[PDB]
Amino acid sequence: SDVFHLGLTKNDLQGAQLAIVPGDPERVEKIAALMDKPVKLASHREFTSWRAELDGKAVIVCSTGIGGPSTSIAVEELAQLGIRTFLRIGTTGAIQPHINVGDVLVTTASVRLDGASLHFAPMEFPAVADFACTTALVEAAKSIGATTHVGVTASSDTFYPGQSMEEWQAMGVMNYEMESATLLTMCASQGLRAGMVAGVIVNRTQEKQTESHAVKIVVEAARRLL
Amino acid sequence: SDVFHLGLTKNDLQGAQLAIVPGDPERVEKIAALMDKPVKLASHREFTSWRAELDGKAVIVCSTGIGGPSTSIAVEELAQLGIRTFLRIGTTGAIQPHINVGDVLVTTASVRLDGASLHFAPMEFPAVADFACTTALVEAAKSIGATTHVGVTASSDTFYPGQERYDTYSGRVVRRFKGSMEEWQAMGVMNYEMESATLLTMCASQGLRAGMVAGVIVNRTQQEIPNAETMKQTESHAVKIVVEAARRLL
Amino acid sequence: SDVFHLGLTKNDLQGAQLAIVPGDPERVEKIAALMDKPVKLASHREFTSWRAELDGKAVIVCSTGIGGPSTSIAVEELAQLGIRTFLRIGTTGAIQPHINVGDVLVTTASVRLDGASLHFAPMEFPAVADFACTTALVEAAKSIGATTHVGVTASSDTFYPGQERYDTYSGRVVRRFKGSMEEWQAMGVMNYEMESATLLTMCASQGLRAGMVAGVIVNRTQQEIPNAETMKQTESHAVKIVVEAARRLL
Amino acid sequence: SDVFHLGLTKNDLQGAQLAIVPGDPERVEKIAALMDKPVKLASHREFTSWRAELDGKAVIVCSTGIGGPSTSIAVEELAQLGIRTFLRIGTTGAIQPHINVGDVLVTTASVRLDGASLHFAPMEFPAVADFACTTALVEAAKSIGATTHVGVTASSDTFYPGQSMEEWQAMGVMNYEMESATLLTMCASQGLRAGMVAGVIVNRTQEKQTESHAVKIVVEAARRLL
Amino acid sequence: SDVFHLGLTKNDLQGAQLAIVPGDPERVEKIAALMDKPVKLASHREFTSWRAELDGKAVIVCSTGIGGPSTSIAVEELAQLGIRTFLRIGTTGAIQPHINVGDVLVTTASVRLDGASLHFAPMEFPAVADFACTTALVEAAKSIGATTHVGVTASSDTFYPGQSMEEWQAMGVMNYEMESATLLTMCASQGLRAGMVAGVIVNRTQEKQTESHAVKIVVEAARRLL
Amino acid sequence: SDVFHLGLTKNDLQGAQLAIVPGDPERVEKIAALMDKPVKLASHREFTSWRAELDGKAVIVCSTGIGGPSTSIAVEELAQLGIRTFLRIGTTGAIQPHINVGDVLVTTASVRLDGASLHFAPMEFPAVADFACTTALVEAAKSIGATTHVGVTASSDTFYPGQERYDTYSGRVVRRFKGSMEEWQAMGVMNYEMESATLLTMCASQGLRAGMVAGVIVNRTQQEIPNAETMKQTESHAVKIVVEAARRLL
Repeated sequence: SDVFHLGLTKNDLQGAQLAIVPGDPERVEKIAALMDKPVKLASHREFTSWRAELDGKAVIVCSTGIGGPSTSIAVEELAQLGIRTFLRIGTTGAIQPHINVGDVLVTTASVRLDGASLHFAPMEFPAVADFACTTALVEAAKSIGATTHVGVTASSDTFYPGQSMEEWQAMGVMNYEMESATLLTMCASQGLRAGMVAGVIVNRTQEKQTESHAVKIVVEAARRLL
Repeated sequence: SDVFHLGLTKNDLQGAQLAIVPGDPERVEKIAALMDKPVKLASHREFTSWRAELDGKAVIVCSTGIGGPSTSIAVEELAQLGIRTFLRIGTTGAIQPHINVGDVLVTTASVRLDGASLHFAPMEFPAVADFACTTALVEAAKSIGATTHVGVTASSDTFYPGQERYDTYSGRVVRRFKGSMEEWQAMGVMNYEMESATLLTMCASQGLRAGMVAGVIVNRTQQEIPNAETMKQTESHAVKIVVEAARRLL
Repeated sequence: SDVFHLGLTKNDLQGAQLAIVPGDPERVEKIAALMDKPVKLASHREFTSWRAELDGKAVIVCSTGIGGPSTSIAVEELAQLGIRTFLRIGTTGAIQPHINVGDVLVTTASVRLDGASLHFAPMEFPAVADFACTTALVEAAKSIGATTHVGVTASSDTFYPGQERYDTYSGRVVRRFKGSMEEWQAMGVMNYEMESATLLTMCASQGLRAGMVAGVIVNRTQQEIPNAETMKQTESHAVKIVVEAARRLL
Repeated sequence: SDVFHLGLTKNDLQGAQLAIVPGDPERVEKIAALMDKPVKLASHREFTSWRAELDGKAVIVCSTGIGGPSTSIAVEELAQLGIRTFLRIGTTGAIQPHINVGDVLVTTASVRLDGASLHFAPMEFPAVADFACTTALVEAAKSIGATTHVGVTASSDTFYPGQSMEEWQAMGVMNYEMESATLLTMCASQGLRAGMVAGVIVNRTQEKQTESHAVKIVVEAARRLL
Repeated sequence: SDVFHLGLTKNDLQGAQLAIVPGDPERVEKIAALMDKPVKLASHREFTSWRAELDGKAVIVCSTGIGGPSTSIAVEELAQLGIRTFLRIGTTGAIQPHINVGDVLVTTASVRLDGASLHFAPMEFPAVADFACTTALVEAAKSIGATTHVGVTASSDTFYPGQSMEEWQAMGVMNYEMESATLLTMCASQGLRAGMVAGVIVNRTQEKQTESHAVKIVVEAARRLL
Repeated sequence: SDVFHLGLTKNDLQGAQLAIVPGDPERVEKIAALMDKPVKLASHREFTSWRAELDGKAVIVCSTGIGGPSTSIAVEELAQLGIRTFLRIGTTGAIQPHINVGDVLVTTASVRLDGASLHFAPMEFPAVADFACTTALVEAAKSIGATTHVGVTASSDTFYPGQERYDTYSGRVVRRFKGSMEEWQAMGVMNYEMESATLLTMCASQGLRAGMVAGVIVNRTQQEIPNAETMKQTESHAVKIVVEAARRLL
């Protein structure tokens, strides 16, 4: 293999320059299934990867595992293999009263409450998404009639956030997860494009289906970015 | 007046909800002139305000002065007066060799090398621009055929050591900033300026929309010096872009 | 199940109070096999759990996955299920030239270059191993004739820049970590890994016992590359040591 | 011009080595009017400068604008032009019960709650005034019969301090403003002399006139420092 | 003298490679008295040193004075003279309800609430004891039938801790003192072995004698480490 | 006694409200002797206290020992006993080439490279000397014809790495302090010592007056070594200055 963890060679990518990077292998398979010529490439620890095609161009789908640290390995190794654009899709709760289950969130930038982002840039540097990617996600969401919110996501290392959430709600933060701060910071500080979308599956308060549409949205955004 | 510094009442704004906010008072009238019915509202310190009209809606142009503390005052008072969308327009130097004089920069987020932003959100919070504003600015730039770069800006509380300038009285840069420019360059940072960390952080954390566009009038990494029109044509283009963006945000 | 991620109920553990926690699911069965009545309990994500029996007491083997966030989930859920003693077993590279492939490392405490540990204790708190666990591991290593090094490990939230690797896409390491490896080497740090700061800090601050042992399978400061058995014999020995240590902690 | 912002040349200074640096142009004019041969030199953005003379020696008066960032530009550029001693005068409130409106405060050092000071020295370094300048301000205040307090000032970036004031009161802090931390730190860490004086115009509680005497005090201190 | 503060030469040590480092000269004398051929070597400021012998090998006993700063001088200068292993003994209170007056505490690592430790390693580095030393202290305590607790100690610069203790109690911290963080960090980050033991003399709540046995324990641990 | 460490009662001080506080017990009697009716009060650890009389007022001389933690104990107990003015007297090395052996340093404020000061005020607070004390010390120095430097001192929790000394067992200085001496030199810092950050911060934040004077007895940036009287004449002069300053503060 060309890389330490993923079990992949450059040849495996067949010229791919974009990867979709969800957290788990189950989601990887569902995403790959939406595209042309899906082929499972490798599976080692947290990192299960598939190849597929959009408009005749190769695309990779690879799981990141849980948290910034695992994510940082997947993204670096995929970059080593030639990937220059990364789209993450997740499912999350929301912390704003006006956000409804089933809505789609596109992250412009993340609150850096993680540890791994600091390994790429000092805290002053913004965990900001690439403009082309963010645009493609919003456009894709619009094209399937999704109700979309665009804004800030809080990103931390703990499943049980905080070490405060009312503080983030008052500051307009949309939702919480664990990987976006690392992904966005490591890409924005290294000449790689990244975007982030999530389907809302819970909230206090707010009238697989949700995961399904978020998955379709990330694939259609990928198409626009080739 | 209704606010401590701007010397404006709410009625002066005539229901305006978008402001264009350049740094320099001198540039205010020029921007207001591109629009309908330019009218000078007030002038106190470096806070010069004009009102104008765009597609039948009232718009404000108001200078911020230099630095985050001055900017925070302007922004907070304007927000008190009902402004909900802020478009920063500037001229700037670049720190990337491939960015040319005459190019336009649209900022998605800023490195927070300032102090005032910290009064609005902890450092972990991103100094991020509003998506609609950024989109409007990018589309307005495209509309006039400008060569546009979209990305990160470094926002510093100083013009000199925080921008790692050594051509100074002391010739010294404190440890924090020694080698910092090369690091920001490697991280793809486009340019330095002094106000956006405050503007973007306070807006993003307070339910307000903000964006920023700037024309490149110099590039310290290029040997060639800026043409005689070191500013003008580029300043004019940036102003055209910001007004056209505002038109899409009304 | 009784826990969010592991898919285990308390009864599955059969009163087990010690867990061996490797990183890689692949390594779980191999460890369980050294003991009595290996039985696969569950498998979800990178959390593969087996139960086994040692001297008539139930023992758990459960993978943590990569990094502190994954590890914290495994440890907290295992603790919810009654585990009070955690033995981490791994294979690792070394950063000291005198530490050889095939050697065994037992960690007394870790440098906290991660984020998840901070959710359990402020940075001032030491990522320290339990004395009984460390003693058990050191004695088990001695028992099989292993060449053993006992000391500090650096626990990083990244595999690449936090371990000051330059053979990367960007070839860049952020200021914080530039020259960091040479500093850790001078301070007598044995090796890098990615999970122990979280494991040790959360256990030491929550009344739980933890220790960590690892077999050296590579040394980036030595020119000679690891023998064809770059892992195997050493991986096998480390597993033997961790099981023998567990026997003394039951 | 010899400098990026102020619109001045070395020749404009006519050998001046001391500058008085208030915040606003109105105050600049009032200060210049107290001295001999006042001449307005330039006005660009926040920076309005005059030249004048004390005891036959040139002195500059130049506004700084609001906050450490603007102040840092004025001070650096004036240093480039040959200024080696800087005196700031302001008007402020007080936070100690024994300080009366009309009293004069001379700052020995400032609490560094700003951002710009960090661009000159790490937080451990004291934002301390020069001894000669502090002495000259106290002596000048005494010479006009002013009631004077000498001590610590809290200096921050916000008009609305804090991001606590009871904490500063309990620690003996006299008053609050926005520029002294930057001024004092950038001078004390760069071989420049600086001093700071302010007239008290409000307080809970404590029996243009106040601005007037503070202005006269800074001018008479300047005379002693030539 | 070979060193700046201690008033000692290499020759004075007669090949000693281990030092016992209590806080005060009174304790130094008591420790030396337990060993063979005790000889007082020097006394300068906080640093009173004796030489003695265990199993025919020279050992040094030297007071550190109060706090990390004084301790850091004693340890460095003794290292310069050839000492490679350092054992501290103290007497302290305890903050855990199950710890009884008269019990012995062996410190595995310290909470770094001091200033001097940062002069040797950044905060992320653990203030951890050497395994051989910790083992020798536990074994020595066992050999005289002492009730022993092994774990974490909080170490700060103030006699009056905090600038919170319930926080440390909840985290399992055994006790508080002022020197261990510096000692352990400076040794663990510089290739020197160090251990720490203390006799419990007070606690809420928990059924010279205590100092006496802790002193005997450190001497018997020293013997095991030669 | 009324205090935990000094072994003094309030009556021992006889209403004294000024203390001279050298580091070394050895130097206490010598200072007390310059004044009227030197009387040894007590001696515990490195806390030797004498009482004396100056112009008919009781004055205390009491050693602090080495470092901020020891100093904080002495200062807080002395303040408990009614001392409101503290004058630190020391001998020191310089780090500026133009500062000569025999010169006198009066400290306006200190760089806080210690830990104990942080228990009294956050780092943002200045370790600043009282104006009356500093004035008294500067005038007393002038009175005896001393060559005097007035300015910033760096106050470190260590003698070795915090003063960037490499002539040590390890020969290593941690990143924080690598290149730090050259930085303090460029910033005009006069010298290093180990007690003033604590002394000045605790006094300035607690309504107490403090100042510090020191005689230069060595300069590590000069090739020439200090004369045989490497200390004496200079130590004597510094003591004369501190007593004369105290006379003006009574």
